[PDB]
Order: sequence, then C-alpha cells, then structure tokens
Amino acid sequence: SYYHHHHHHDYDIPTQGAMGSMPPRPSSGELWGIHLMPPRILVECLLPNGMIVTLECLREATLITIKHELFKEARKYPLHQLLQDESSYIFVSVTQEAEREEFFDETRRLCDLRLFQPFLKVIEPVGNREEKILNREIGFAIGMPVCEFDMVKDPEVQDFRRNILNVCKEAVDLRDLNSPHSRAMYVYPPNVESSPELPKHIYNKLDKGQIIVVIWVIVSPNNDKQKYTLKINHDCVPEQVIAEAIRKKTRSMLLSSEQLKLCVLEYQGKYILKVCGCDEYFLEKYPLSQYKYIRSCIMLGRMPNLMLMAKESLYSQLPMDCFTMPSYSTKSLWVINSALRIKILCATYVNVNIRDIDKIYVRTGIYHGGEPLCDNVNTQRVPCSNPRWNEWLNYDIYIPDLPRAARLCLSICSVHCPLAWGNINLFDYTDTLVSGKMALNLWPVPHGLEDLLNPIGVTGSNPNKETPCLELEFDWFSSVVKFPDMSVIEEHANWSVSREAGFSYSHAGLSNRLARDNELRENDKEQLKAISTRDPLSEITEQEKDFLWSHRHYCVTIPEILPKLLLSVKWNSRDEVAQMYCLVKDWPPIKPEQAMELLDCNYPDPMVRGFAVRCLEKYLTDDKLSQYLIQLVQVLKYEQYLDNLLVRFLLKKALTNQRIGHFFFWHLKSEMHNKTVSQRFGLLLESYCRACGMYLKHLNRQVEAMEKLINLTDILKQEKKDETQKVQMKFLVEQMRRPDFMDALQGFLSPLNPAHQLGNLRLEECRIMSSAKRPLWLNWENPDIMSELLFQNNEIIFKNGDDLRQDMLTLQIIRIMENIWQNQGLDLRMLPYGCLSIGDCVGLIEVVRNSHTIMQIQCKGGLKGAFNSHTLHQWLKDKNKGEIYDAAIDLFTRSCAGYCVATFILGIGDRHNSNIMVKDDGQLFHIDFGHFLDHKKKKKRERVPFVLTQDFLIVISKGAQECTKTREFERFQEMCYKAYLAIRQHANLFINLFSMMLGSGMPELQSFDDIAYIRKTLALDKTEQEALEYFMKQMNDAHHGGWTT
Amino acid sequence: SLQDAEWYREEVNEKLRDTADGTFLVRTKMHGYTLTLRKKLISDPLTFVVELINHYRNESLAQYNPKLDVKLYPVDQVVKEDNIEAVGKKLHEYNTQFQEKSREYDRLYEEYTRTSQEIQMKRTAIEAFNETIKIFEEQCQTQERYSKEYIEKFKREGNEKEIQRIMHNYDKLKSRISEIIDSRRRLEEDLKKQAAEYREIDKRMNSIKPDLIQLRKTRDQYLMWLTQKGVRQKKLNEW
Ligand SMILES: Cc1cc(C)nc(N)c1
Repeated sequence: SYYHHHHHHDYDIPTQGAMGSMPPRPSSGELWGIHLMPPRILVECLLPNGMIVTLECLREATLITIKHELFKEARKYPLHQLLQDESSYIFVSVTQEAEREEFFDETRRLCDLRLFQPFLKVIEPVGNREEKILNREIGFAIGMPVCEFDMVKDPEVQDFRRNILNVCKEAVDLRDLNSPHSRAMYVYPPNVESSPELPKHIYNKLDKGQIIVVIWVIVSPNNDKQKYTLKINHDCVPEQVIAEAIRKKTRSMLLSSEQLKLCVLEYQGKYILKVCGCDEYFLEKYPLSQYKYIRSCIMLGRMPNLMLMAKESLYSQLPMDCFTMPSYSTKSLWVINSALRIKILCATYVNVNIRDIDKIYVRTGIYHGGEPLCDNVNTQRVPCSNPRWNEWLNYDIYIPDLPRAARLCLSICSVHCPLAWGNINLFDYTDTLVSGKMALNLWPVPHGLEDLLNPIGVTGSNPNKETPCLELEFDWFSSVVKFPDMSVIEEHANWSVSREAGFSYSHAGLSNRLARDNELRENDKEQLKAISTRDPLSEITEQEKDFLWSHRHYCVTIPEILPKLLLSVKWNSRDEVAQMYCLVKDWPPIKPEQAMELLDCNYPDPMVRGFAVRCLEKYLTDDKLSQYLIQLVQVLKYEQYLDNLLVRFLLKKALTNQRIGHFFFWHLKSEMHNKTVSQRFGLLLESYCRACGMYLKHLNRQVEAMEKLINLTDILKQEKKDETQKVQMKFLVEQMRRPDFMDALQGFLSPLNPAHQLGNLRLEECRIMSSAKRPLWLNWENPDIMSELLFQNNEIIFKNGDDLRQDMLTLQIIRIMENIWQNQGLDLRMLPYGCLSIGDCVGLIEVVRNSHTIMQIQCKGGLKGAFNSHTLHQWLKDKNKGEIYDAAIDLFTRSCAGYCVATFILGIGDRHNSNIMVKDDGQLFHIDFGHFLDHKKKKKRERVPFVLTQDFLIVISKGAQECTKTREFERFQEMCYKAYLAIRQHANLFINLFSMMLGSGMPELQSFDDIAYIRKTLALDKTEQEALEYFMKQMNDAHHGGWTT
Repeated sequence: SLQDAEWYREEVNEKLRDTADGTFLVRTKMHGYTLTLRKKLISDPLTFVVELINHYRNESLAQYNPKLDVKLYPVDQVVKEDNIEAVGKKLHEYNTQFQEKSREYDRLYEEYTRTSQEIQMKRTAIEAFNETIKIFEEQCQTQERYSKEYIEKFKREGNEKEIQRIMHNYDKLKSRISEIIDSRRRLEEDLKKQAAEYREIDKRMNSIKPDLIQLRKTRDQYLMWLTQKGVRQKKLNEW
C-alpha cells in the first residue's frame, strides 16, 4: 500500500552512505604496500663481499645502530677478511620514488627512509663531494627526487633550471648586504600592518595616543625576569622604547642625572625588542602601533609584553645561509604568406560505447582566452572504433595575425558532448612558431565544463600516458619561423599610426576610427570613465570596445581603464596588437588590486603581464603580497611558459623574506599531487629550496612531521575503522610514544605560523575527535622563554581527508572584508582562524580556545527533560557579568553583523547550531563553510545563509521581547547596511581574487559564471540605493519581518 | 509582439551556454536593449526593436562591424502539457533523475582519478622492483667474483665446509631474486587488471555525459515553460 507492491529487483542486500564521511585516498607509507613497518622487521644487508646477511632489526633503529650490529654479525659470516673498517662505508637502497638513495645521515631511522623492500646495500662513498648530494634535503622538502629532473628531455625545463638561478643569487646577495642585521631581517621580518595611520576606534582606546607596555629583561642565571611598565606614545619607535626601558632599569640612588645618560647610550644599541611567547621581533623603525602584535593588544584590551634581547643572543641563533651554485652550472612570422591550417592525424586510445554513441569527431579553435576566428570541427569520420581523420583544418586567419601568446584548443567529441581535450601553445618558449609533428596526450572533461572545447584549461599534454593521445601535424615553412623583435613591432606601430593620419574623412564611417583627433566631446570623455568603474565581469559591447579602441590615446588619462581597453583590442589584427604593445610599453602604473586582474586567464599576452608585474614591483608591499599570495601562486598556471617575469618576482620576494617564503613553499608543495602543475611547481620549489638558506632544514622538519600524521591518520581511517574510539586512541597513543614519532613530531615550527614553535608533545591532551574523518587534536608545549606570557600550550588540528582550500579561500576573503571594514572605521570583528592545506585533502586548522558550537551551549544549558531560546543569552550573561556584559553584547553584535554580510555576499553554506561558534568574551564566528559560491544551486535563489534565529536576536537586544522593535537592533541593522555597501565599493577586488582562483581545480570555481553569483548578491548592475533596498529585501524575507528605511 | 517577440546578463549566459556559432537573443537604463549573439554583446545608420533583428537573421554582421562574419538561431516539448501542476511534477522527476545521474558521474570521476594514481603508483613500484633486482643481480654477480677467487685460493682448507656456506649464501641470493621477479610479474598483471577497469571508467563516464546534458537540457525548458506562465519562483524549491 505504501509502495504499490512495486519490487525493485536490482536492489542488492549488502550495498557509499554507510559511514560516508572521509573521501580522499590513498598512499603507501614507510614501506611498499604497508603504512607502518612492523615493530621488529628483518632486513637483508647486501655486503661488498657479496654475502646477504639478514639482520633482525627494530623499525625505529638508527643507521649507525644497524651498521655497528651488521659488522658485528658479518664477522660470523664468510669472507670477513675482505671488509674494511665499518667507518669506511655508507648505506644505500631503492626507495618508494624508485631511486637509489645513498644514506649519508646515519642518525636516520629505518622507518623514516621511505625504503621499498627492506634491504640495505653496503658501499664506499660515491663522489668526493658528499656535500653536493645533500640534494636529498631538497628532494624531501619537494617530495620528488632531484635526479628526476636531470633526466628530463625538454630544453625548456633545463633552461628554466639554469636560467632562474639569476634570481636566487640576486636575493642571496641582498641577504648578506648588512649581515648580521639583514640576515635577521630576512629570517624575522617585521610583522606590520599596511598603514601607520590608525582607525578612530583603535585610537580611542589610547587616552590621547598612549599605551601601557611591559618590557621584560633577564639577569643571572636567567629565571628572575623583571617587568618594566612603560606608558609611551603609540607612534614612538622600538629604539625609543628600548631607551625608556633601560632608563628605568638603570636609574639609581648611586647614579647622577648625567651618569645615567652616559649609561643609556652604551646600553641602548646592544639590545632589540622581541614579542614574549613567539619568535617575532621589531627590527625596523615603524611606529609601534603599526606592528600587528600591538594593534591586536589594543583591540583585545591587552598590555603588550615585549622582551629586551641582546643582538648577540639573536645573531647567535642565525647560522650562515651560504648559497652555492649547483652541478648544472630564422625568418619573421610576418613574412609567412599563407593562412593557418593544422593537420589532425589520429586519436588512438578513445574509450566509448559503440552501443550508445553514433559518431565522434575533433573540434578545434585558436584562442587568447577569447577566440581569434570562427571555430571549426572536422568531418564525423571513422566513428567510435578505428577513429582516424587525415584532414588539414582550414582556419580563417593569416599567419602574421597570430598574437605572441596564441593557443590551439582542441577536443574529441560525441553526437553533442566532449570525451577528452588538450591545448597547445602555437609558439614555444624561444618565440618559435610550432611546426611538424606533435603527440598530444589529453585531459578528461571535468565536472563543470559542459562547453565543448575548454580554452581556460592548462597548456600542454597530460603526463599520464594511458589517455587519449591525439597526434597531429603542423605546416612547415622551410625554416624556424620566429615572432618579431620589439624593435620591429615598434616600427610597425609608428607606421600604423602615420598611415592612420592620412585616410579620408569619408572613411571615418569605419567606427574603429578616432576622427575626433585630439579634441573630443565632454559626453564621450565622461562615458569612458563610466566604463572604468565597471567590474571585470560586466561584458563589454562591441560598440564600447570599438569606442575604446579608437580613443585608446585618451585612455592613458585613465590608467585604470587598461583592462577594458586590452579586451577591446582585436588580437587577430597585428596592426591593432603592435600598437597596443606600444601603449602598454609606457602606460602609467596602477594599483596592484587592479593590476592583479591582468595576471588572470583573460590577459595571456606577455607584454601585458609584464606591465602587471611592473605594477607589483612598485606598489606591492610585502604585507600586501602575503595577503594575496594564494592568488599569485595560483595564477602561475595561466602563464604560457615556465620561465617568466611573475615567477622571478615571486621567487625573489620569497628569498628576500622568510615569512613569504614559508607560505610560498607550502602553497606550491600543497599542489604537488596535481599533475597539471607538478613539473612547474616542482622546478620552482627546487630553486626556492636551493636558495632559502637554513629554512630548508626547518621546512624538512615540518615536512617530516606532516608525513608522520599522514601515515598515522591513513591507518586510523582504513584498518582501524570499525573499532572503539577506545581501541583507536589506544593505538594512537601507542604510536606517538614510539621514538621515531617523538623525534619527528616535537621540536618544530607550526606550519600555520612559523613564528610559533612546537617543542614537546603533550600526549594526554592529544586525542582523535568524534568526526569520522578522524582528525587529530594535537597539542604542543610552547617552548618560548616567556611561554607563560602568551600561551603555555599550542594546539592545532590535523584533518586527513578533506579539501581545505575552499575554506582556506573563504577565510582569506573574510580576512580581507575585515581589513576593508576596519580601515573604513566600521569595527566588525570577524575571526578568520588559520587553515592551511598541505596536500591532497590534508591540512591544518587553528584551534580557537574558549569557544563552542551554539549546540554545546544548548546541550550544557539544556534542562533535564524534553532547549530554551534564551540559553545562549543566559550562557553569555553567565560569563560576562557587570559592565563586561554591556561590552560583550557589543562584540556579539559587532561580529554577528559582519558575519551576516560576508556570509550573504559569498553565499557560503547554510548555517546552523553545529557550525556557529560563540566565545566566552562574546564574539561570534562561523566554521566549516563548505561550498562557497552557492554550489548547491547547480541542481536565481540569491540565498541568505546566516538567518538570525530568536536566540541571536534576544542577545543582540539585551533581554527584551519583541526584539524586532528595539534600538539595540536598529543599531545592528545599520551596521549590516554600512558593511554591505563597504564591500560593494571594493567588489572589483573580490571578483578579481575569485577570478585568479579558477586555476585550482576547485569545482566551485570552474568558470566565470560561477563567480557571477557575487554580482547578484552585491547587486552591481543596480545603483547603491537599490542595492541597499535589495539587501534589505533579501534579509527581510528570511527573517519573516524587520527591515525597511 | 514587441514585448513577446520570442527572443526578447547572468541568466542570458546560461541560456546561451552550449549553443552554436549563430545563436542570439535581446536584453542601468542610463547607459544605452542589448543583442547577445554567440560565436558578442551589441549606431549611425538608425533607419529601422523587431525591425532590426529580422534584418540580421537573414544577413551577416560583416558590413556592420568588420569582423562579425556570423548571422541564425533565434532560440515546445514538455509533452505539450498545459497542466501546470503536472508539468511541476515532471520538473522534480527529471531533477531527481538528473541529481541521481550526477552522483554516478561524481563517484566515477573519483575512481578514475584514484585509478590514474593507483596505476601510476604501481608503475613506479615496478621501476623500483626492476632497480631492486638489478642490485641483487649485481650482488649475485658481485659474489661470483670474490667467492670463486676464495674457492681456488687455498681449496684444501675448510674444503666443502667453506664452499657449502658460500654456496648456501649464493643459493639464498638467487632464490631471493626468484621471489622478487615473481613479485614483480604479479604486480604487472594486477596493473593491466587496474588498467582494464580504468578504460571501463572513462567508457561509462562518456556514456553518462550525453544523457546528463539532455536530462539537464529538458529540465531547463520544463522550468522555463513554468516560469513563463505563473511567476512562482518560490513554489519551485520543493521540486
Ligand atoms: C565567457 C566569455 C566570453 C568572452 C567573449 N570573453 C570572456 N573573457 C569570457
């Protein structure tokens, strides 16, 4: 009666949903095929004398421990007289990367070697320079051995490797410029806000611009440390604060006024300011307020805690960076008088149902992001099985009208749906036009791409051999055909202009023709800047394009129009292109936040991207770089060749600054699993690691720590599923006590922030969470001298099996909306906690102490019997009592306003009790954002995801009933409206960041209409007065009443 | 007819999305209707809204603005159902069929990418076997040098006692080599079994993709046909 007795016969009884919460796998661990080598294993020791003696070993046993036992045991075997002293030998074996690593560091333990089969060969040290074969260091940090690059064919790869060393040396030379000061300046750069200018609400916490500080000092042996409690102007500098603190330290009843002054000078310069609790320093003359540490302390109602530290106890700690060069040290295109044609030959390895599909063909096009000619196909010949076409494809474009960065984009298709795809660059890295025969391995159609051809997709062949390999042939013109020099493209511009000045006025009915020569209309001159203001994502009309293209010379007045102009150039018309090249040559720089558009996938020309780098070189502070670092590392993908100006810029700034370095390492190492970019990023990470000085050692210790945790959780998730937490926890603690873990997981730097150190592992506070992703709550002793002043314990969550980078980006976007708002003078306090992806669905998330899901607030405050709308509000009163309560509601109201807007604008996941968090002091913040740009609409919602229940509203309006109608809530509303328009005026940036992210294979960002959601939500097609009303409309329906005027 | 006109930003792209080289339609007022031709968002000769669009369905836009050699498609089913509510059911049905179809596609795109990795892990492992073996093959050859020097030298001393425990060691060595090679062989056969399943993953993805686009495509026009009659943007959600 329920199911109309309708049987499903297919439904099998066993069979995913059953524990469906841990997607990404797999890997091999400490030995081939197995995660964790048996505690006691036997290994075969191939001697030089030919004898295989099979040592029973412990998994954690060090190589010297093994050798010393091997050579004791080889006395008992035959041919002993043939062996040297044990000291004249090194170990060697085959690894899981299938190279033959020599094991020089005989402290290393057997499980940590990444062996393949448990066997070790004995040999004598090959190469007098052992020193040189600590590339394995680099190989470990990168996670693929350097010897793998040496035997690469490609001259580009080889050219990049040797050419890029230019950069490495230029930054290392800056590091030893004022050594030891500059070396410290690399290692511990000043952690500063962007502007010294202070927002009013920060200032008003200052009683006429002053702060009480605490400068600590140590004497003998150490231990008794002594507070010196200054009260100095906010905008005074460190060298002044160090004087005042010495003044105070060294006033006395046995020292005259003068005698002190002369003591102060000799003492003043021998010290510097450290933050207590972490390795941060105040190394150059910034107004004190401007360091991040202070400005937080102000905002948090905290008294800063610095430390006088001698320069020789800091120049103690910096070892030498000491860089070494490695062991690895025509006829103009415009002459060609033909059109383009490309010969398709055969596609070999296509996997299709002959029963389901009729016919298969090759679609093809030329591109620049958008395309230089009518797109073609070929005839639907030898369909499905046996599929070949021997066809010259005929492209309506002359060969001189290909732009430097021209690209063929092709795909095999069915009838209409694509099977595979792959894109080639019509030129090579040495300017040379592609000719002859090319074998293109293809890429599988992604989730988001329904479109036939995929021209945003990555340039070059898939390395994965067993895929559709579609081979093809390019026309040959009896020489390497090279692209024009710039001296020649210049000349042809200076002609294209001189010729343009002698056409008839009858001809000015062309409309791409600025007949308003130097004088122009005021309506025109205004309608141009009206374009300028428009976001990147508003499509431009042929009329506007032409209108721009003609007036291009007035467009230098508005530098900011350049992106719109560049898209208005006919890149299929080498006259137009050679001219645009000549504008771009000396076009006024622009703001990075605008110049970063020019590095996205719609501007692939190298002249353009150059102008864009040049902008960064001027206007981009090292603060603002690490802010946008993700979007820059991402945008490398969109470069045509390995060696280019952006890679050199980033490589240099990273070797200039070890904080940028740090994240620049991980953001590359993060994406190393992805074969789109393994080669590119692999090579770049070689150069970084080769030139970064001692940080290569620090990275390796982090790198090794992450691997322990990867192997550990990979086990927990596979063999140990279907066991009690009790069982798993008893297995996790068993494991972490092993000395190889204890070595590998203790003294090292938080990859979330290398300022924090990690030191001892507190195992009783270490545990697995409930989640079936089996995340480890890991907890470290902050080993700082003044741990007690900052946090005695550091604790951060390692989560195997979850793609962190959506979260990563939303947090970064929030972090930006905050900085935007707070310089605007609207204090809304978001808490964008740390998140770092270190791999393929592997990452780190910062723990915010003293915070709970609304749900625990309601479980803890839940009455015995069958929760209360007030319980949140009652739990918050419970904490904050007095005039503390009044200001704690201000915090909840300030955060809760901003988090409403960010959430609405981004369109992050639906919020509820178990992903909304409230802190003791009363700040609210969101966690686990999931799909960010409204990725469940693929199955015009303009959704409101943060919908403020009674719970929140009560708390917003102290304790009232009919909260809807308080001033408390009138204030809150005004916060939301001011925040929303704030972000609407910076929407060019948020679009641009999201554009720059299409590079990563996040399914939420496959192409621009994904991003277009953030137009509607900000209502950019409207005017701000309707925007407001749209937002108010939007917010009103979700809440069921509240929002007008 | 000028309001209606059959063809008359964001949701224009999603109706131009996946259409031919020729398809079109027409869409701040204090700014300029916008012709949106797919191959191009679009003066002086103003002698002509329905007037202008008929003129260039026949004719190319080449003489208008030099590089626009493109004219054609001005874009029915739903079982022609003038039922409203029964068109409403079918939306949910196709939408469940489509959603059903995406999971099957999503599942397989995972298996595909594992099977790409799992395979490529296997390949490297074989390279590693082959190198492992080459070191044992060098070792069995390494011992044949110095062992057969330590047979003929002396010979009387130890005698079979010496050469036995050298010959045993040398047994162990080549028989270990036997195990390793048979280990490698067994990987390579498992490799082609993986590669077999891998081919079959693509195969069913390529046969799900076309149905996935049609199911989508129907569901769009079903949901168009509804929004045509009664605005009801809110009733659609449950479906
Ligand atoms: C979707 C689209 C279309 C065109 C002509 N240009 C873009 N940059 C993006």
